[PDB]
Amino acid sequence: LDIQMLSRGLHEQIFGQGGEMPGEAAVRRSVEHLQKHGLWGQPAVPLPDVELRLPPLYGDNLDQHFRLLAQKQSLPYLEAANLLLQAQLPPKPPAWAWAEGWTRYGPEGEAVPVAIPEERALVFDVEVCLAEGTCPTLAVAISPSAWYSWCSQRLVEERYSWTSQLSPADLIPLEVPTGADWQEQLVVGHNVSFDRAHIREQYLIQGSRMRFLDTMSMHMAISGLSSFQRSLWIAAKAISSWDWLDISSVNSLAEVHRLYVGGPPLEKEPRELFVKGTMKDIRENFQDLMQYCAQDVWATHEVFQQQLPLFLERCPHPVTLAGMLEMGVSYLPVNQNWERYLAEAQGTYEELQREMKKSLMDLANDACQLLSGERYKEDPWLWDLEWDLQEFKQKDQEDLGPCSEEEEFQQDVMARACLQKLKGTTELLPKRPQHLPGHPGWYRKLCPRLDDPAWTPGPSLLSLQMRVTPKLMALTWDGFPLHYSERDVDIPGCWFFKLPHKDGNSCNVGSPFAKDFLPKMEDGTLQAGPGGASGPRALEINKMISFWRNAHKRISSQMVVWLPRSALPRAVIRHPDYDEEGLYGAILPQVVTAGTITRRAVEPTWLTASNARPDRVGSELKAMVQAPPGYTLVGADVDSQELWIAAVLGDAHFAGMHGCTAFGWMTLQGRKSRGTDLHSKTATTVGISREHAKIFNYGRIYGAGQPFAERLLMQFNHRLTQQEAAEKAQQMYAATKGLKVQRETARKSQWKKWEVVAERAWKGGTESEMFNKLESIATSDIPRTPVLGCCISRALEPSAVQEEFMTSRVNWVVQSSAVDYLHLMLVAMKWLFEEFAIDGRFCISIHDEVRYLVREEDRYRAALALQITNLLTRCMFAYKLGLNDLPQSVAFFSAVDIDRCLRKEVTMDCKTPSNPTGMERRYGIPQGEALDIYQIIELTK
Amino acid sequence: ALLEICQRRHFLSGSKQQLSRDSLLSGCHPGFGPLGVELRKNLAAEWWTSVVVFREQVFPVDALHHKPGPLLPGDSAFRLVSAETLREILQDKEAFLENVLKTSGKLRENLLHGALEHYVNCLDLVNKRLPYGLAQIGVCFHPVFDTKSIGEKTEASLVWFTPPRTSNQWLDFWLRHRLQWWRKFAMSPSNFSSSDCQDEEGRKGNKLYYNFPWGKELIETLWNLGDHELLHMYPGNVSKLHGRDGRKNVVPCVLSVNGDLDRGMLAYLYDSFQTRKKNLHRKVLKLHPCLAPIKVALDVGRGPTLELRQVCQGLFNELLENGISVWPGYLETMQSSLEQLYSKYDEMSILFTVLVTETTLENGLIHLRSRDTTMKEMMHISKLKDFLIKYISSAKNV
Amino acid sequence: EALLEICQRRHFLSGSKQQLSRDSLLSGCHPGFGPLGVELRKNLAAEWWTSVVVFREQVFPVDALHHKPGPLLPGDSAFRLVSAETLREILQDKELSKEQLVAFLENVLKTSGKLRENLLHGALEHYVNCLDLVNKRLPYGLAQIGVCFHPVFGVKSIGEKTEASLVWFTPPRTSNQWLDFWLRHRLQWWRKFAMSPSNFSSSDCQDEEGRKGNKLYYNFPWGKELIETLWNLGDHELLHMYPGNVSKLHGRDGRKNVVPCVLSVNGDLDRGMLAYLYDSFQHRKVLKLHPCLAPIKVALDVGRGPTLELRQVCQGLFNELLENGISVWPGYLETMQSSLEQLYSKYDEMSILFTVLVTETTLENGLIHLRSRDTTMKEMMHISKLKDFLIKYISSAKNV
DNA sequence: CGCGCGCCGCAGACTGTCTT
DNA sequence: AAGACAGTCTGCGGCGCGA
Repeated sequence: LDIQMLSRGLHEQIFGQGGEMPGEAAVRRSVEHLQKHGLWGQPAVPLPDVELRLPPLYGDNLDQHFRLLAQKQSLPYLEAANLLLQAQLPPKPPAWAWAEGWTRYGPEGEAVPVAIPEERALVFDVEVCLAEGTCPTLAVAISPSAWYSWCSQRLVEERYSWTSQLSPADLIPLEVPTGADWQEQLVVGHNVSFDRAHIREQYLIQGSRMRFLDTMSMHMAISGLSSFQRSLWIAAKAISSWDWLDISSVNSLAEVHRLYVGGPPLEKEPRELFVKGTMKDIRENFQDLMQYCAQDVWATHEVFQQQLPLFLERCPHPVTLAGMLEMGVSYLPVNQNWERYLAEAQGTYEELQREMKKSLMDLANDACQLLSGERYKEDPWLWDLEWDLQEFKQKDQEDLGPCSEEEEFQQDVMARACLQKLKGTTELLPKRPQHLPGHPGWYRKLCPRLDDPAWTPGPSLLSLQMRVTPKLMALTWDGFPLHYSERDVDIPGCWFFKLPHKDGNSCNVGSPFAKDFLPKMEDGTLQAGPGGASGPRALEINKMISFWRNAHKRISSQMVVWLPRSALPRAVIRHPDYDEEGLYGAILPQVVTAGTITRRAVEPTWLTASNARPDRVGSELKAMVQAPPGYTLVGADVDSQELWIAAVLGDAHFAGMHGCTAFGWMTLQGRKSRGTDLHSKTATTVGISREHAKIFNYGRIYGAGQPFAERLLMQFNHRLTQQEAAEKAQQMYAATKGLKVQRETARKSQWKKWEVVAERAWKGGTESEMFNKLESIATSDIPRTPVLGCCISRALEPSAVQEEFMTSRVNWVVQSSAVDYLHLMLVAMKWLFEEFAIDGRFCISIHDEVRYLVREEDRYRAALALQITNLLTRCMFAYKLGLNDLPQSVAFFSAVDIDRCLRKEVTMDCKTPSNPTGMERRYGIPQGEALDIYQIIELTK
Repeated sequence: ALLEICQRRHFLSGSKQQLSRDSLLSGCHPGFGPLGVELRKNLAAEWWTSVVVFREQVFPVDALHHKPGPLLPGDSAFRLVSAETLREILQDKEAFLENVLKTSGKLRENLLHGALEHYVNCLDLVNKRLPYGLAQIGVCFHPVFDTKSIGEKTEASLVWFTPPRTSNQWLDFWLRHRLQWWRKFAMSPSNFSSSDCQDEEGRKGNKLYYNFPWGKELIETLWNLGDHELLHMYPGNVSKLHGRDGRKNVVPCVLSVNGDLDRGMLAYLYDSFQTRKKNLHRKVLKLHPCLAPIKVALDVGRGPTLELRQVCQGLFNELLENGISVWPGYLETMQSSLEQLYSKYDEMSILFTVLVTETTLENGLIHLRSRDTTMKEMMHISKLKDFLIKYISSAKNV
Repeated sequence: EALLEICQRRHFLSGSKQQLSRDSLLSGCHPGFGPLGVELRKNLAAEWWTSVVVFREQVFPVDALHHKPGPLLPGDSAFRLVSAETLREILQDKELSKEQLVAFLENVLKTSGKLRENLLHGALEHYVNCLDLVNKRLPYGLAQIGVCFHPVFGVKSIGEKTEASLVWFTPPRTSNQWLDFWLRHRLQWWRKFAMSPSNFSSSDCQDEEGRKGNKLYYNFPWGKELIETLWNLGDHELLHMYPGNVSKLHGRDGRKNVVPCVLSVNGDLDRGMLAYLYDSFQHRKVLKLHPCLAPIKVALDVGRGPTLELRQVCQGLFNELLENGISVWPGYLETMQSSLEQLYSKYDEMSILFTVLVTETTLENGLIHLRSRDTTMKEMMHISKLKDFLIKYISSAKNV
């Protein structure tokens, strides 16, 4: 209703929080802090007010509301986990069953065929042959009661679909006559998402209310290793600090079991028949492979038993568990266009490589003609190559023929071909014939050996990375004796057996100039022989194909399961855009719910932040995640999640207002116009471009300091060392020299006759810095996150010695806060969809971006729910600190994108193909303020 | 730049010595030499493999070069000599040439018309599955105006009947498949390019060009049609025009992909020929192995031996019956030099030069020279067929 | 009679509205051929090229335009289809409204562009330039397959016939021997693919232009029809094309220069196609075309199993067969599946050598059913052996 | 946040082999 | 027995990605 600004726009008609903490009266510090330089009095034009009837809150308080929601969501799965904890499992069966399908093992190991386990809780493992990839086999599970085994395609020797419809195992009940719960089942596993990918009912478009717990995720939450910590841990099999290795371990199941259980070490098959063995040897080694999988299941069960109490006492808030359970059910819908995308990306890669390779072959073939003079002081580039030929090669009138058939020519040819025996006298009849004796030696090196399975003509081995290719086409500084294999007038390029220098970064000996030499190409100081286009074209092609070269094995090998007509929902088939001849399926991304420190989800293929680019090949991977007919992707990204979470926790540490801190002020308010934004203010102190300030600041929040700043400044502008020293002045935003130093808790720096240390109780800067809260919570008691407190891993705990991982821990604060934000969003979204019967529970999440697969009829409602979530979650953050209020600017998503495919924005993914919209696609509609005209109740406009 | 002289010396072009680029592009040239005919045959075979035989639901169709019934004036800039150009003002001793323009026949200007005429019957051929194709390679006659002439162009035309909804998707599909086909076989694929275009009626399409030394020239055109020509051809009823996209029956959109092979063969000849700092001059037509008219050149080493013809004839038969085209170079005499022979075979785009010498009676290793590399090798008479077959097949693959 | 209905229904011939009678087929005025007829003609032309051009060592391809510019066409001398404005096909003005000319002085005898009625003249026009290619060895020859336009008799219809023409330049002394050699080779080629070679025949005829000539006939059910003609033409045409300068147009035979004698071998590929179709026909209606000539070799089907996976394996087999040059009719992708007997009768009428049926047993052990057109016998065969078996069968049929 | 970690690729000891 | 030829390991350099 009313404007309600406490020095800045705040949301009114809150319907949440209240007037428990009315007024601070401590604004004397915030006004003065905003007053230094300018930064205090800006216009700050108002935002339109939003009137909305939020859904009822059960807890009578925001934190209580979220706790009640999370408890109601995770209660059946928590009690299933507790049933797993108090499990008196009988011993393993003496002999595993050969029968097809699911087999249960009772007392003394009798085998009984069962359609499905019919168990509320299971610890599950699936081992795949991988000779015919994507197909599951040799699965093994345990429940609190008995053991279960699963077999398929090893009993029968028959050609298989290769599409993997019913290849996945069946594990979810039919919802009819379920035990006691209402088919609420938890499946526990190490890398449990891999086992989820092989479940029959997990690919249905409708939810199944089966959830998955990952032992790896709980390990990384309880005792995980950062990148540097992991490297040091592997090296040891952190100067003056080596006691974190006793409480931490790597993510491998063996080391995790050693850490948490510590029994006899786990034994892995050295044959590894599932990784490199064939289907046959897996068939003959059924019992041993079945015994190893069951042992892995046992190890996972013991680890889970040792982990669940530790996880629950280190992450007490139920929101964390509910959010992890929701991340465990990620779902990517795909259609027949996925196969087309794979084929087109592979084809574009193949033809780009073929074009570059054919240019290389043409250059090599043209160079071979210099053998007449042997290139003696003829070619400045090829004068050093080897031009050797092997000792010995291979070591009248008019007449008319009547109707007379003659075989003399054929007999002569056969007799001539019979002379292969004489090659033995020439020593050529050996199994290996001489390889291209006539051609120069380097050309033989470039040419594939004859009779190869993948032989191709010409120097097909050439790939632009060899030292010969620059000798073919790369006229650089002062000619180009490319390689010296070791370390004057005016010499721009020096190769005189000394000075290993070609204007590379720092002083590096080698430089194939496959990258970062493009500005030298456009400058003209680095030109190719054929012309000024060949070298740049090769570099351009390399840029296009590098991403696909790196990621084609991952992308093309994704597990895709295609649903038949029967499995699809009735809404999809009756949609006008339903394709009877089309293929519709899904990919389960196989994410690790808590993959790294900070509990950030990890998946290299999908969760990597990489949108489609105009040049890189195969970069439309995300855009191929397309909703089925009658469905859409409703999603949004959090506006400056990391930057806002950093802005908060600094203002609250300073006072009760949001914009009290200068960094918080510029983050909350201030745009590109004027110097009110953070980037412009940073660039004002020291003259640099706004992009330079952006690159500086993103990284300045995470460590950086003087060395990184000065090195990047040298890289950009190549300034003198005096300005590098003066960058200490630019680092005054971080409050340099705050806290021998001239500033400390006591005002007087000078002291003498001190028996012990004094004025060392607390440390912190005092100049537009938020790092005080991050450093204080980095070195604190057991709970280390302000919002729904989840402790850092025991590896990074500061107990006893420090371990000198301060940068990692201060980064962990913000990043784990972001993960808590994501969990809050997920629990709120689940509650909103369940309460109001919004169809399309499924979801995807990539960093701050979160999307939901929603029925189109409900799409706008889902968008409203999303906006409501963005309110409550942000409000929840403000509630867990002393703010007790939220600004109107950050209260809502800037735009909620309703689309058919997964893209950062609607107008993207041009890429290599001319018409991405030429393929069946329609533009989405980011809503923003429009979607508020509706109401979340099913009865809509 | 002036490789047309090489086309004159080695008969890839027509009989006449004066061959301007305008005549070659327009189709008014006298014809193509035997090597040119073979290059056209190879190009048409590659087009047929890529478009027709491999692609499902695409079938051949033959359209007559002429039309035998009454037709509107068509594309005649001059209204014959009966309506627009009459002798004197009237000069009428006695009629509009005794038939006006009613009974006059017409030379086909495009292959689309015959495909549209065969649409209904060829839809009966399939079980009315709407995604359907009709391909044809044939000669098309166009008027050429000079400051009245007939230009003949060998065009490969594919008429793809598609559901209306998928028309743009199939446009992109064929734009993707035709462009890559032209890119393949090309020594400099960058010279081939594409451009999106819109028709006077707003009907969008694509146009493929090759960058000749003077500029870009059109070699192919893809056009999407809103069943306009199909309905004009068959205005009686729509029910007989219906095909099955799915469970529903709809009138197809017509996608006409029309490429030319003469200017397409002109584009590949210019691509093969190649140009700074080399200081190494060797006139060679580096044609793709799949399009090179003649693969291997057979010769005899000295000629006093006189036992080389027998084995050369046997090798000739072995290679020819296995699908390798061979130049009978063992008949010509009084050459007196092997350098000029190699230069000739290079300019003819001969992949390999096989030479049988007097050292082949024993230890039967024939000499083998390559077009790409001027390097001599020794290879047994056996497995030469296999080596050449592998070479051609692997060039096809990559 | 019934064979024409079979060929139209099975898409060997085009629409039946214009070609009810056989006379339209014998002439070129029929409305073209169906896809199967086009494939059969392509096979016949390829076999002709192999037997006449590739295997022969002195024969070269020649490019002859369909239209003859003839700004100098002779005035009303051999004036067939002489309009060629690209938009007019008047044949001959026997009666004319001669106000200024038949139609106009510029449009008659000046813009003649006579459409080609034979491929001989185009080859002769290329004789001198192609003489350089063979190093002035005069016993060489030229070959071409192309469409030729003829009158058909109120209005004058235009008949198109695809003709295969070999123009053989020979020394005059060996001209008759080469004529007999080419007669024998042409007759053996025509009889090579014939179920009944006795139908194919040869007769000897005389002419004023050429003293020696041979005409090949096929004995159709109604009577004998000409399918190829051999003429031992003199040097008259070559001298007429190049008048007065013998020194340029004479080749060398044993170091002796002589004006070549021209032999014209002209065969009708459309009438040959009809002849072979009639040869193939003979209670069971099957077109037993030669394996090398048959348009489509094998028919691939699915039955008695899961539709999707059988479709995938059939697609894989289809691609494998196409990669090796075996043309296959994709009988799969069809869902009606009326019956196996009706399917076999249909594929017999389309001259398909083998019918391949893929079933669930193919998924179990890889065995597919294979039915033969000739022996009407069914055999179980493995998937991998099918391509090699088909290649061997075609090769064995090629070489008797 | 000073920058390493996987994959990917090139190139050189070195060893073991299979002809000679 | 030795030398030509294969597979190894084992160094150095990019490339996207994360920290």
